[PDB]
Amino acid sequence: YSLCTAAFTFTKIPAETLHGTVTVEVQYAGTDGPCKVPAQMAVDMQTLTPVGRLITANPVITESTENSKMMLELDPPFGDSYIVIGVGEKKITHHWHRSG
Amino acid sequence: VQLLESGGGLVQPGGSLRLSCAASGFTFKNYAMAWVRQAPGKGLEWVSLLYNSEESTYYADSVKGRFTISRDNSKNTLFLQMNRLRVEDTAVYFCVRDRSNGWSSINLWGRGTLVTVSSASTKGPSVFPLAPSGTAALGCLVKDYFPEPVTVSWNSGALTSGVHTFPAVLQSSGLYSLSSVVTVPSSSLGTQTYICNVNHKPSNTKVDKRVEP
Amino acid sequence: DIQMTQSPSTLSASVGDRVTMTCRASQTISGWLAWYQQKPGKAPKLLIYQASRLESGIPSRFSGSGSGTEFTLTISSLQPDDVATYYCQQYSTFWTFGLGTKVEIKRTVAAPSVFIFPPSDEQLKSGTASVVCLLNNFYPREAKVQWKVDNALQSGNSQESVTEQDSKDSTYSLSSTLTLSKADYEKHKVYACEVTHQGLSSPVTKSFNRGE
Repeated sequence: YSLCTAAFTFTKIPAETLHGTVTVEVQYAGTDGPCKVPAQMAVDMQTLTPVGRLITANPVITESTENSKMMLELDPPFGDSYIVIGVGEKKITHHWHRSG
Repeated sequence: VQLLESGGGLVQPGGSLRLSCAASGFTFKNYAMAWVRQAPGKGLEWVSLLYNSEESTYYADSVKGRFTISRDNSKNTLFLQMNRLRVEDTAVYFCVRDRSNGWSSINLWGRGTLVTVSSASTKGPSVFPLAPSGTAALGCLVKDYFPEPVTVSWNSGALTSGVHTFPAVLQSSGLYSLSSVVTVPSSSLGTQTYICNVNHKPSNTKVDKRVEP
Repeated sequence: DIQMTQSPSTLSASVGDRVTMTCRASQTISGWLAWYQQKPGKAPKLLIYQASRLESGIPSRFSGSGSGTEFTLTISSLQPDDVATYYCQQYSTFWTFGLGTKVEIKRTVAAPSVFIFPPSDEQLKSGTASVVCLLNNFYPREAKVQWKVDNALQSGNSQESVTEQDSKDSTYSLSSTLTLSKADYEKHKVYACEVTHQGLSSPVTKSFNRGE
């Protein structure tokens, strides 16, 4: 069902894994739970057309209360992209680089 | 950069109206769009919002199932399909662009299109002049009409400085009624003609009246 | 949902004065708050976003500040162009709008300027006659308008409408229409309204004869 309208917060710096997949821990600051977490990679912050691919299968925030946790993993493209969590003006982004 | 609403007017209770908004000045496809209504004399109430997908569309509980929004990115146009309307849906409806991708500050607003969910019939107004006497003032009286609104202008827009158009009062009859007056140089009456351009779009009533002494 | 309360509901102040309004949210909305100005009949104009970021083109006298649960909008030096209602919006979770803070402006006293209008014959040819008394450009808003039909005070037919505070001179203007039938209208002779306003030493009366 519906996406998460509130703001996220990285609770730890994203980290590269096995062959270049990045994992992300966030904390959600909204009371519209339950809701699907807006997670994706992107290269154009205007279009937010998904680059890469979200590896986490259907990430939904569980609780209906403020401050819940969540862990996501994505498959970023080669070179430079942006991790993009949340929607709107409260979007959070972190630059990513993947070599080979 | 502009939003233009259209499609509003008078609907019977239980009826259906389809509102639309025309975007210009920005990649319409990139931004979230929403409809925010305002009951007469009441506050702002967001009714619906959409960005991309089924998951990124939202409906206020007060219109859930009853209203529906739609996005035509090829035409840069937003739709609001409202059915099973109730009398309390009577409000002005603002088409609104979000700052970004949804649920942000609202930094682009339309002009408002007023939807009047009423069940009585429509009533054309009657226009009677207000003849004058350091300078004098004259006007037009728009009496007995339903529902709102009634745009009024003077000399087809060429007379704006010093015009006062009053709010509509609800007469005992159940029909609204307003006046519109303008102060002018009394020494310029014999030469300058003054005509008021009354417009009551719900009843397709475009009327003019000269206001000679 | 996140309820939103604004205060004060209304307020009057004078050109130059420092106006300050407040709004509180039923739970932490971090800094995700915005302020809107809405003159009647027009749409809202966003002024402030993220509690304290001034929108582009908004005058510097408007400021914002606040965090978590309480926020304040502050007009540093009121200006006649600021007569409007002011709404706040949270956008931490969904949207909620305040009910507003209506700002009226205090100026020098200004006596009204009374005009009277007899009913037109187009209207008399339908069984109803309307007499309108016009009070044009005056401050403050209050002004009892009495009607007199041959020195006989009226009640129960005079409806009064009044413009929003003017955007240029911050005054008001008031209409007083008189509901009456074409039968009772011709029954009498001279009509007049008595306008008693604070900026008048004595009540002013404008009359007209059914003829001249």
